[PDB]
Amino acid sequence: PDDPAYHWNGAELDLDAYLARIGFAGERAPTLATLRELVYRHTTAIPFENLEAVLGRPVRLDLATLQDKLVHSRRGGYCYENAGLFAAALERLGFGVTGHTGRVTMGAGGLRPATHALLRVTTADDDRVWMCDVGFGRGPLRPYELRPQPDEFTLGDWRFRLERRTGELGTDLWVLHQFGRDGWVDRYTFTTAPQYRIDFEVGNHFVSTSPRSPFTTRPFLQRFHSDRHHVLDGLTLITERPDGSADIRALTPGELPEVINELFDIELPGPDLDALTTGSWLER
Repeated sequence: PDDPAYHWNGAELDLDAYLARIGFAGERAPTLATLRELVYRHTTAIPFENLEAVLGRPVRLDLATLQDKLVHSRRGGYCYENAGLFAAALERLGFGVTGHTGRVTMGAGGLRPATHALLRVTTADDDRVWMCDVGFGRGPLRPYELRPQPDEFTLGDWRFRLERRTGELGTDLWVLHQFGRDGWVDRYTFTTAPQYRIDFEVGNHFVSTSPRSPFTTRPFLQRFHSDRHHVLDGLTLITERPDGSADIRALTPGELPEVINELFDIELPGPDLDALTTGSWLER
């Protein structure tokens, strides 16, 4: 269709502020070479955080906010915020962009909400379909092709496995597998149902404002590097490496400010740190 509703408001994006912020430096065309760099720069530049939600504040997905927060401030965002911005840039550069939603599982069971923004991308070189997961917080730092890949492959130095299953009604059910702290594991699952900004707003309104949601409770920060992955899960600080190994640290509230600035490149006003430092969340 052509209604702007089916696209990603690329116009409203300050392409240059953005590309400058993630450190892009390649040719400005819709080539696989560019996509492979866009994904890498973004995933390794932008911090991951749910701080607004923890501070009782709303999370907006309009490009205005997304740009003042992720491009002009020392703040990050989660899946929707990240994917929303990335989609705008992709579109701008002449890429083929269509959305999908996945259900994070991370080894768990049951059926979790489909609230994880994913991007199905097409370049100008050929008909291959690329999946861009730029908002998970742990890469992949390169897009992965949308085709069956049961055998361990590597995006950067991180090991994965793309699996194609069948869900109810003979529908496609994809499963991306990542290797980490607890060995192999299913990160999430997703369908190929066309998704749009309106669908992200629903998903975003749930993830950010629902009690049923963990994201609204305590701090959850990730910072992703090509060779390491930092994670703050409450007062537990984790650093993971591509070979699966890792180490942790049990932090104290007073230690949060520094870790958050140095390790997560997130800067907050005092009232917020103060608020963070003494949030009722710690009691849990």
